[PDB]
Amino acid sequence: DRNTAAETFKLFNKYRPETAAEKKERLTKEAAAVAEGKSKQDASPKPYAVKYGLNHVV
Amino acid sequence: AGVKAYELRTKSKEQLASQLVDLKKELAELKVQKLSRPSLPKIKTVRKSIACVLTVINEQQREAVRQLYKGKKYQPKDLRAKKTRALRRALTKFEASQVTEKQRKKQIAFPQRKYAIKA
Amino acid sequence: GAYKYLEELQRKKQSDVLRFLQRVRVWEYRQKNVIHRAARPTRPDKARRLGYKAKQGFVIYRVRVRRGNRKRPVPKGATYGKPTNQGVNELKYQRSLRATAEERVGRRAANLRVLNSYWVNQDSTYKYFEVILVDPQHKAIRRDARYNWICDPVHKHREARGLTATGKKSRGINKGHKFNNTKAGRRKTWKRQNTLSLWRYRK
Amino acid sequence: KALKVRTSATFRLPKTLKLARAPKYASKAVPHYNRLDSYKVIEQPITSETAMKKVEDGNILVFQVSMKANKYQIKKAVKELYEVDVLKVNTLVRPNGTKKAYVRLTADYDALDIANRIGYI
Amino acid sequence: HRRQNRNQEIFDANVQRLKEYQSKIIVFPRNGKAPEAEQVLSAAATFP
RNA sequence: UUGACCUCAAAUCAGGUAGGAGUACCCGCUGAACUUAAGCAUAUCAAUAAGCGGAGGAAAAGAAACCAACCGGGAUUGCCUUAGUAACGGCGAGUGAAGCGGCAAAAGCUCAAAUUUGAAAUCUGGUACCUUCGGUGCCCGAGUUGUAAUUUGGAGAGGG
RNA sequence: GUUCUUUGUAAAGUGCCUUCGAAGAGUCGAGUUGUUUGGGAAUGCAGCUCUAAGUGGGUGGUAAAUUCCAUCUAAAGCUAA
Repeated sequence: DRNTAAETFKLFNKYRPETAAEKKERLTKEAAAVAEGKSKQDASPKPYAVKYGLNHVV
Repeated sequence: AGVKAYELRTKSKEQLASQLVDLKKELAELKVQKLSRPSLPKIKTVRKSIACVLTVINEQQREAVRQLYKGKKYQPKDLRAKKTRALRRALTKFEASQVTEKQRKKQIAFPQRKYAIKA
Repeated sequence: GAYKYLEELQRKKQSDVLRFLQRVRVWEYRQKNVIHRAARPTRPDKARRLGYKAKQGFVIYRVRVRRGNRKRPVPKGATYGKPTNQGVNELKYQRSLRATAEERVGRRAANLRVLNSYWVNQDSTYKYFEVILVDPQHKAIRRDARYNWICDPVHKHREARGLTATGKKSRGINKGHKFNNTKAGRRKTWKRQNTLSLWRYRK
Repeated sequence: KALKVRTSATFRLPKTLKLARAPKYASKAVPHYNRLDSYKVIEQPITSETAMKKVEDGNILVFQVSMKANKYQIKKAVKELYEVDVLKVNTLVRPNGTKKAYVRLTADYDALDIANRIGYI
Repeated sequence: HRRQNRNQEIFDANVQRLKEYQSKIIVFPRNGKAPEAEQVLSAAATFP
């Protein structure tokens, strides 16, 4: 239904995979975390975004 | 002896262009008097002078064209070296020498060693 | 692991689910040209295992090959020979329709190289195939040395010389005593075994 | 949910934009020099006995012109070298592999003093 | 990589054929030096 | 009305490629008859010559859905032998191969089918620079209907 | 042989225990027709019809049924002498 589809994608809008804009900006801090804290890829918060790929979702 | 080869190399671009009409006119004069008497071997020695000046213009004019395209790709086709059709096609040395990730890892890890028998 | 499903599902060609698609597909292909651009591989599982990589440079064409036998081009049926080879209408040709599919497609686009082919559909009059081709002059295939061999000049018009999967099968080159007439080339083995080798010193 | 009205019963390609040319390099680098200049058109005047007597009466000059040249390219090359205008040009192909051209200058000049000043008379 | 062994004395001969071989060869280090070793043209000739 | 997806197109759009020639060797397709049978219809000539498509300095084949049954061997190719042999054949004329053995040369391998999913890490193109058969920076695009890494069966993958 | 980087917290190989281990479909194969083969109740190929399987499939070249054994993995691809 129109209502269900709108509600479904509205939840999707709150969970988006990272684009090149944020993908570039993190690696500065991630390298900074590597340079300063030497963190094992745990400085950034856990991802909760939607998934993609037919061979992946299956 | 007509004209020489390297003397007019130092000549400017405009001066060489005016040199043709100087040679070109006197050819029109040598034709006029060649019919008058059945001997004129001097026409050959300077008809090879008009060709020499024409050749020097091109070698100087192509150099300026070539210098314009230095540094950048996609130079004019005739400036590109001829080779043969097959050599111009196929793989460049970078393309042929490229190796995949997995095979390269094997190569450094396990090269072919040298050995012999002494005892 | 979403590729094991398309394989096994496609193996049940006579199933009711497939029977609906094939009748729809055959109509779609018929209304198009004999040879045309296949924008997307209809069988990603088959192409992926045949060497196709869904990346920049690979293109697909769809071809309809006429179905039947090879009637001799002799005029009015006359053969002008012994009463042995007097038959015209009942000769079967020596290469599969798959080989002709590559020939008619690999010749239309000479700038490409034929990699493989597979069966997609068929009907009473035609046999449909989709041919996977590679471009060796594209910089993507020029690099990525996994597929550099297609750029070598020795692979020029592979299907014309029967070097593809169907080519190696149509001429029957395989290991085993079942293949002795054609094991290293039918003509080469004949010439090697039918010849007089005379040494300097006649033993 | 809307369809454009179609006055015609046939379909045609809409006229798209024909993009211009913008090559990354010149076609043949330096352009070729003038293949037929004012001087290669006129190679050598004809000095035969029958041609010579046409100079004095009709004021007509005779040259062994280039084959590729035409009366448009003859009427201009001669007037740039000898600074004389041309009333008309008549041109025939000689049976020996060359081309002949009769150039009749206007009445303001005569060919006698023009033929000898270039050398042939 | 496509043949299997089913005899002990054939396995013993091949195992003995490798132990003796490794003790009669020198492997040139990757670092350097490794002077000339007067190569032998045939390997099977030295081991009949 | 606006903005995306898929398919089909247009240009003297940017960059490329193919046609022909030679064919002596090589890869296939197609393909006779004279002749032999002291006639002639199967047969032989011949899976030849002519005709057609396709490449290289070599081509092809090539790491077994192999040969063997032996105390088994072990990619392919070529020579001697097997062998005028098994077998085929109006069982007539005629045709007629392979294993093993010795030698020459010796070389291996690679994909698909596995979620990297706390990271599309992949690629072309354009632009700018340069220690310019290439590398770096930036930006439109291909791409998850799948691109890199990881394994291809001799194995190998996930954990300790 | 001499030379400047040391590319790297990156990559590769070895023992032990457990759990898995994906491997190619109008294809394999069968009938029939034609051709070829030395291939003989069918050597290979091709056309049409039928058309799968998983401790499965092919082969073990006189057919067939029942029951064992040996052998390798097809229907994808590259490679000099």
